[PDB]
Amino acid sequence: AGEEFQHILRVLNTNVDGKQKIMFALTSIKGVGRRFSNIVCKKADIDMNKRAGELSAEEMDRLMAVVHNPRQFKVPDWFLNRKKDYKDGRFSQVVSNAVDMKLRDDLERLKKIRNHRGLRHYWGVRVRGQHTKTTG
Amino acid sequence: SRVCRVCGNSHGLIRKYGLMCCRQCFRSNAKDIGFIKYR
Amino acid sequence: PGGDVKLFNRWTFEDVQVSDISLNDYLAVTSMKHYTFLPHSAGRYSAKRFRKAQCPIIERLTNSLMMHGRNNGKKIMAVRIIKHTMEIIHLLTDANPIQIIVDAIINSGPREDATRIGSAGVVRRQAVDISPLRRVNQAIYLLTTGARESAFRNVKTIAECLADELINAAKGSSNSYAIKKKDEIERVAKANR
Amino acid sequence: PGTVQCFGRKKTAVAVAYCKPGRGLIKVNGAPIELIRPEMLRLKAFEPILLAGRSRFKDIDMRIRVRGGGKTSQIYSIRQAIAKSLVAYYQKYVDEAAKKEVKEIFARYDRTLLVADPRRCEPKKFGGRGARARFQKSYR
Amino acid sequence: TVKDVNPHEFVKAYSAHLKRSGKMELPEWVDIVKTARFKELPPSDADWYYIRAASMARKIYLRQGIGIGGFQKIYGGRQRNGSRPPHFCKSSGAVSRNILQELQKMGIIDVDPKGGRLITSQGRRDLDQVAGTVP
Amino acid sequence: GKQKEKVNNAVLFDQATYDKLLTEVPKYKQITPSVLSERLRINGSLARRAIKDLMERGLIRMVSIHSSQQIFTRATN
Amino acid sequence: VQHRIRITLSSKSVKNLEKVCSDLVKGAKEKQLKVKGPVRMPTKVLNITTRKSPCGEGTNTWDRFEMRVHKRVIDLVSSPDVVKQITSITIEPGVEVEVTISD
Amino acid sequence: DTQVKLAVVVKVMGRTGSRGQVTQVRVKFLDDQNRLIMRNVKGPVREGDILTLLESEREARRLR
RNA sequence: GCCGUUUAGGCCACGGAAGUUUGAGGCAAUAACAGGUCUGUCAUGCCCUUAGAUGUUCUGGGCCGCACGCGCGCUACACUGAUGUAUUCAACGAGUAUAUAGCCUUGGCCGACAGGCCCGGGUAAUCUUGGGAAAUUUCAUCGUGAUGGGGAUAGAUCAUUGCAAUUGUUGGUCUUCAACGAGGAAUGCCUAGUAAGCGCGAGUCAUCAGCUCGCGUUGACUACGUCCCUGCCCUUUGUACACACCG
Ligand SMILES: [Mg+2]
Ligand SMILES: [Mg+2]
Ligand SMILES: [Mg+2]
Ligand SMILES: [Mg+2]
Ligand SMILES: [Mg+2]
Ligand SMILES: [Mg+2]
Ligand SMILES: [Mg+2]
Ligand SMILES: [Mg+2]
Ligand SMILES: [Mg+2]
Ligand SMILES: [Mg+2]
Ligand SMILES: [Mg+2]
Ligand SMILES: [Mg+2]
Ligand SMILES: [Mg+2]
Ligand SMILES: [Zn+2]
Repeated sequence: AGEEFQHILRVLNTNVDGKQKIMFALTSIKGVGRRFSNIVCKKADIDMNKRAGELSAEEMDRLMAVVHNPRQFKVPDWFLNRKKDYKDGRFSQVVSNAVDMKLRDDLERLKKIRNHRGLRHYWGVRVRGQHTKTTG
Repeated sequence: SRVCRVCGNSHGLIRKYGLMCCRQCFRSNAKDIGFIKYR
Repeated sequence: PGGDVKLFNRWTFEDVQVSDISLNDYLAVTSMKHYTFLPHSAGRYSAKRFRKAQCPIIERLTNSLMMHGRNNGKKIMAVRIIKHTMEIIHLLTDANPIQIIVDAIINSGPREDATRIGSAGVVRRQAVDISPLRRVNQAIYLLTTGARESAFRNVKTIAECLADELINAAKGSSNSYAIKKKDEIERVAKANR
Repeated sequence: PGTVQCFGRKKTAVAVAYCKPGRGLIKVNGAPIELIRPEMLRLKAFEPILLAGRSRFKDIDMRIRVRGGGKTSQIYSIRQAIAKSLVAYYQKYVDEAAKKEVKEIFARYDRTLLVADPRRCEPKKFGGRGARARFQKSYR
Repeated sequence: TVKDVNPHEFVKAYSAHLKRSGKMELPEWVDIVKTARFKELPPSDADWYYIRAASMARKIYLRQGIGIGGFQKIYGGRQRNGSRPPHFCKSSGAVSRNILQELQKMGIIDVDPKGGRLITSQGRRDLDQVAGTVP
Repeated sequence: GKQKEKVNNAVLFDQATYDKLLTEVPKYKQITPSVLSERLRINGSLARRAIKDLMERGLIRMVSIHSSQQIFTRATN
Repeated sequence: VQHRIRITLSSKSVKNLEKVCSDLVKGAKEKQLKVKGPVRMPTKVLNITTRKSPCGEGTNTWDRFEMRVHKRVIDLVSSPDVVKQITSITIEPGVEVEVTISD
Repeated sequence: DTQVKLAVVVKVMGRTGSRGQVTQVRVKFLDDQNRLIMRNVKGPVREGDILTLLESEREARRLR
């Protein structure tokens, strides 16, 4: 019985639905998919047959550590999503609101570049070589 | 850089079994080679 | 009729009585020829007219469960639904589940319909009788569709949607898809007499 | 000398039921018949046995090797292999008129425990991607 | 023995056996891997690694001469490609190769001449002994 | 039936389905199934699919397992 | 003295090939040789489907060409000259003989 | 108040209707095995089948 | 056996593997169409041009461009399900000296996947491959929620093909999580191993298959009829039509 049960968790400014199951509540963060949500739970060593509003405050602390600090919990280089960045060169796993930035930051580069893929975004038409007669 | 051994056409070519015939010159020579249209 | 052979090896075919002698000829249940271990037989039914009247009825029910594309031909899945369904029927009624289905076939088959016939040179829909074999075919059709529609986007299982359907239909309550579809057909046909 | 090798067929599933004069064994590629793996279509494999009896098999053993077909076709195959193999053994080793009883048990239940289905996969023809189905037609 | 017992319920028994049959080594990549290109999530079960072993310790028992390029097929499956039609997909060989490595070190299977992986003389014993220990 | 949304509301693990209600919900037709209970009670599944085991270890009913997660229930006796 | 000499026969013709095949068998049976044949091999069927039109117009219609190929094998326990002493009869038009010395 | 009366198809006459969807039959009332009247059946129907009839007065005409 | 000029033939029934010509295909008349094809053919009349070329050859770009309308399709809108285990059943075809292993590629090892390095087998009922196919079948997890349905879009990186990947060739990994709640008026294909579901092989092919041609796997509902709509054949009839009622 979850006598203190929480209905929302607010993790990383994302209003995590606590009545979901952990691995499927953490995915609500912009940058955490189902795969990466799973592995975070493993390395933090938290039982999965749990609803996140039943989960304890200390356990959320460990989850947030390994997501802000994945490279120190032996998370292999290939789960991360900013692999071989262009600004610093580091291997980072971007999270909720930093995703919204770096996307434009990539866009901002190519727009200043005069890149085809930049001016393609600038015009709004499809970017990846898909045909554009009668689709979209 | 693969054409029909009969006419030198670049399209509709049949490399299967190493005929290197176009789909039309083959049809013109099909029975002679020995491809019987049993069905 | 003689023979102690039972469906899935649990349910007796003797002590099932089909009341309405009208379609007693096409409920392939009562005679000992129709008893079968499984509602799955690869019999060459449909080969001739009226031959599918000889198909054991629990198979005819089963055949109709496989519809809407993503179920076509998946007969092991369909039969497995039937087993769970009759588990539930005897679970809820503690009577012969064979009796329930054949009573659910008999109560939910329209006896009349409207067809566009033309007398004197002008056509319109007019009221007509229904042959027993299309009546059985129709009784099966209504039940399976009603169970199908309810199970869709429902946590409830199809095996148990089917089971509620048959129990309500065999009772005759105005609670089944089959029952309400039956009576609207009769009421239309009655009006256009 | 009791030894019979009688087969049964469905679409492509071919089953060959070699027999010896044993006690009760029935094994499909070495595995017990009680274990074949449609567990809904298990009565179909068991169907000859509950028709005649375990008693009828009290002096024979069965090794029913299968190849080809699918899952369902094989169960309809082993059915004939078991059913046919019995009467061929009875025809050759027990009595000719003690198998007339056996046959009419099998035949009054289902006619396809002795004689196969000739039905096969009708060839595909062009102008469509099926035996009968044709590509969808458009006028405007 | 092996064939008189359910190929499912038995492997539960043999999956509980490679737990408590002493122990072995275990990768420091075990808990992340999806075991195939086409999988969506890694195996749900924590003690899946021994179940994959137990399931694949019967393969060599009931066959002979299986390499890694064939063991990939045995556990592969359908692959849904989203928009484009689905196909068959061959699973991963790192998982399959290593299961062999462990049971090699443990005397259930060995490398096989004429190519492949072949069962041991005494490994056949336990796969038949634990087989006897099933209902 | 917010019956996986309800799995931690303290009423449940206090008593809600420890005979607080599920005496009755089989007794509608006396052994009504694990899934009829799953919807004849407006609450659905997986608070139930955990307790389908829970009442079984408590020795109040006997149960089944199979393909579609069909599961059954019985009242008494 | 007594070797393993295999004669391999291929052709496009059922009737024509069994003319040669049986003659070789009856050729050496008249010498009471150890003649182990004929082992009859799965018929190969080369195939081409081509569109009937030269312009891709009209109801698209396909013709399935094909070729049957038949594969026959004879074993002779004999010598490299006894094999050639026999296999000198008139080989009928087109039939392929490729006798080699087996293991 | 009509009482559902049973009859038996003694014989089959034709296939009437615009699309032919109506087999016309002659029926035999079981209460009185003397009343041979025409009725119009939908669905496959042979002699020896038994038709449920709500009304009976509704009688089909020749080639109806 | 009943029906019938009791002829030709029809319906049925025991038997039988089989009783729609047993099933499905191949071939297929006369007369035509100003049907398509001069861009398959050093098949081809006439005309145009023929060295500053409408000839050939090379570099690069385009055929793929996007307000929009249309056609064949793929994937779905979920629990008769998704995922993750375990379990395991086909058939048709295919392997050009392919160069110093090389097209199909087994087995060993490295590698999370991708992909490598190694020893090799096969010009093939011999090796690949008896092609260990998928749906399916089990056992759990999910629980009516645009949800874990669905996978468009896009960001970062890695590997393979090739002389070259940019207007992402493609295959991976993480992340992003759109429309879509069964689709209005209309309209297609289909009658038993058929429709529908599932996957496989071959053509193209250095790489690319949402295509086409074949293959097998599970496997029905319905009908055994009619001329109502759309058309076809024969006869009778009317015509002021003959490029023929689109007259
Ligand atoms: Mg449901
Ligand atoms: Mg699909
Ligand atoms: Mg014909
Ligand atoms: Mg031309
Ligand atoms: Mg184009
Ligand atoms: Mg087309
Ligand atoms: Mg998914
Ligand atoms: Mg699955
Ligand atoms: Mg391809
Ligand atoms: Mg017709
Ligand atoms: Mg006039
Ligand atoms: Mg004129
Ligand atoms: Mg006009
Ligand atoms: Zn040519």
